[PDB]
Amino acid sequence: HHWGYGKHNGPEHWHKDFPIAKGERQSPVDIDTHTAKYDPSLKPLSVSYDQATSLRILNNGHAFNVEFDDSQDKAVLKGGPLDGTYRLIQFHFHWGSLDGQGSEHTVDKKKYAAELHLVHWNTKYGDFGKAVQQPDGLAVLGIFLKVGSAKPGLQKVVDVLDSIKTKGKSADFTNFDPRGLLPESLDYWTYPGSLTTPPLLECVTWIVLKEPISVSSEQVLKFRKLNFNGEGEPEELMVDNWRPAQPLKNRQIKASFK
Ligand SMILES: NS(=O)(=O)c1cccs1
Ligand SMILES: [Zn+2]
Repeated sequence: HHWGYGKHNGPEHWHKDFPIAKGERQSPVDIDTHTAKYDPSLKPLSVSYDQATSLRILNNGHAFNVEFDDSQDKAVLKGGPLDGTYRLIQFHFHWGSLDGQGSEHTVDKKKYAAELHLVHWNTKYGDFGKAVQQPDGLAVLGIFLKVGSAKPGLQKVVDVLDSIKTKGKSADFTNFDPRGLLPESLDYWTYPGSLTTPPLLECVTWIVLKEPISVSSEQVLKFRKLNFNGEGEPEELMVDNWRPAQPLKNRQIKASFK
């Protein structure tokens, strides 16, 4: 009996426990590509993932997270609109019950089948828990997934899902290279926003890549076999774990490309 994505506890209800849900810098948003402002002052992204150390994969009851060792500068994101160095701590996905929905951000109202979030925190704040309390604390790289050809670099994640089917299950997940999840181009949009699940803190610089990656129908089908529930509880399939677009309010979306 807490927040989730059901009819009785889903995104429309969250504001009752987390009033920041109606705040001024909430995410996700629709990216209107014609009113995004090209900003020549924006730098290319620098993704340095060569020394990434993955540790574990966890079903936390609303998604599955692949967690990384963030006790040193092993996998970091720099450049773009960021000042300073952000360390990778985990990635996860949001996805739908059908191929025509699943992403959190939309592009000219278009929904993708899923959205990948690579979550990084600003090393100047020392730990992730301190970082989420700051307006420049996190940087999340958002990558859209469309259904088409399979993504070979995603298959190791798909094959382990049977082992973490229910809430609270975890499995060792070492030597996974997140470089296999990136598109060819690193062109992006960026805007200031928030976590898209409770506690909905307004601490995120969003960097959303223009180029989607393709995954196969069989790959995304396997995401839809996970459960929101714990073992021994009534089965509820983990699907549609996305928050709908929020008002842009007083914000400008910037593009790194024209
Ligand atoms: N979905 S997200 O990337 O904004 C997020 C929620 C909690 C930690 S990171
Ligand atoms: Zn997310």
